[PDB]
Amino acid sequence: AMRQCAIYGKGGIGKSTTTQNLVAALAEMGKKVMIVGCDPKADSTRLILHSKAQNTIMEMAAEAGTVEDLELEDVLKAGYGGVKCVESGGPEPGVGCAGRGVITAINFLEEEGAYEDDLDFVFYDVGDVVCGGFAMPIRENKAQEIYIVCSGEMMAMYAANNISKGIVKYANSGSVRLGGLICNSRNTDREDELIIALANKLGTQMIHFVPRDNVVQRAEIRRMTVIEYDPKAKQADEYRALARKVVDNKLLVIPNPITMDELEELLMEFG
Amino acid sequence: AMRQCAIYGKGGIGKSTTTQNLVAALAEMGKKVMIVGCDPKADSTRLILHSKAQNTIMEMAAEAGTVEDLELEDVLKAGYGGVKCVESGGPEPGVGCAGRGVITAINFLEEEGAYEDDLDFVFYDVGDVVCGGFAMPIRENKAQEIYIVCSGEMMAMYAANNISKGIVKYANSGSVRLGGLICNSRNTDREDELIIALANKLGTQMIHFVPRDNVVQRAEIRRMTVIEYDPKAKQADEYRALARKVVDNKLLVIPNPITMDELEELLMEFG
Repeated sequence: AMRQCAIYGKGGIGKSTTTQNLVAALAEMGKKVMIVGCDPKADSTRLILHSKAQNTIMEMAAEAGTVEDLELEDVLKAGYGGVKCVESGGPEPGVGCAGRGVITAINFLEEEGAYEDDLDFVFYDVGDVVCGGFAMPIRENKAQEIYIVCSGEMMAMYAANNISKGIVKYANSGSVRLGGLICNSRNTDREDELIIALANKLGTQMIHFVPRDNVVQRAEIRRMTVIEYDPKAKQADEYRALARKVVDNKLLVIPNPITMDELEELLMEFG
Repeated sequence: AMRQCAIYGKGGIGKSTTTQNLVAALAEMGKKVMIVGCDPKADSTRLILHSKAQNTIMEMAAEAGTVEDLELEDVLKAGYGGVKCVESGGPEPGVGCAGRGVITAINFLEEEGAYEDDLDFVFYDVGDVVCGGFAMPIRENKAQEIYIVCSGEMMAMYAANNISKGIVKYANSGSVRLGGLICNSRNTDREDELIIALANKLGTQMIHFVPRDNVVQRAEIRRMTVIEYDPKAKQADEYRALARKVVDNKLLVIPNPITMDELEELLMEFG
């Protein structure tokens, strides 16, 4: 039945290209998906939708100044492989925060009925923490699986450890676990091992090493996924291996976060 | 006894210069104050402290990697007129959010005992919303008074209305009210009237019109308040009138926020 997954990690490492390309690889093997963009910089769906940008719930709300007065097809549009896309996030142009804009958006979706029967997966592309307004895409009637995108960079890994402290310190004993660490490459054979090393430190797995290949940037300036743009590329089979691993994955763990002294040790040992 | 006030409003309108200059005008008439910077861009105390920047609780924490292992005089320093200064805010350099960094900071302060007997005023320089982690400086054992700094600018006023919706929708019936609207000038005699017009719409008062005068920028590049730098300036008596009005103010109201249709009407009518 409908698994609910959520992709956390920091910005600037390509987390949203990985999310779309995995979602496209899932669409392609028969799965029915919805992407829900819980990102202030709302951009998690342009590669599935071939969009300049997708209009958000928190921008079609203040626009029409609502309480309970917007529709589903005004915000949930379909794209590659029949994947359904929602944006939320940003107050932009208005003021405030975007974390609350996630709650006044997936609530719209629940009450609007977008979580229908044959949906296999719902993906939440959220951010740097598992707290309050950005932990909402992970509570009781929500995400039971969390995958962290990181890389062999100090800040990226420190965000992967801090997102993990938020998964253990979640508002009492519901079920939201850690599925794995997806790694978005930057260098050769001792970066995958560093993320495997952090994975084993926190009690998870590096569920896939996404290589750095040029087909990816060539697909995203042309507004597509590598699965759509070049289905025959080697990288295209990276997102299929990631997808099959996500589908079939059973290790959902409660992570054991490390000290920034321990993480200093790991980064000293690598670079 | 110790009144707890909190200054909200948007960024870029000079809210933090007004806060320091009012706090200095209060120091000067005998009052004992503490400024507590609950701002991500932690800069609410450089004019009282004559500081390049003040080291934050959420920067002396990760630095010394703490749980319960930092001291008070490592973060609370005194400045003009004996005003006591604290910074908190930012994760900077680390990742995450700064809203939670306000809770893991005034909690430090309570447990550390900075709210001593002869403190007349505690001021919280916070931001754009009265929600969760930035509403914490306003709950039960905290701020009972809220002053919003704004101006005759679309976004500034829209933030003053939205901070007001957060004061009415606060987590049940404790006491945190709206003290008034401080206006930081930009133009002549129909801007003070516009903020008076919004004040009366929400059921408060424009408690003071802070004029635009050059002595202010000349005092802040020299890292002081106008009360310290030129006590004899006309603007120096603006912050004294504001200060006496804050001391003596009794209208603490539960605001009645307007629609963005009503605020469109007010801005059409002015500019």
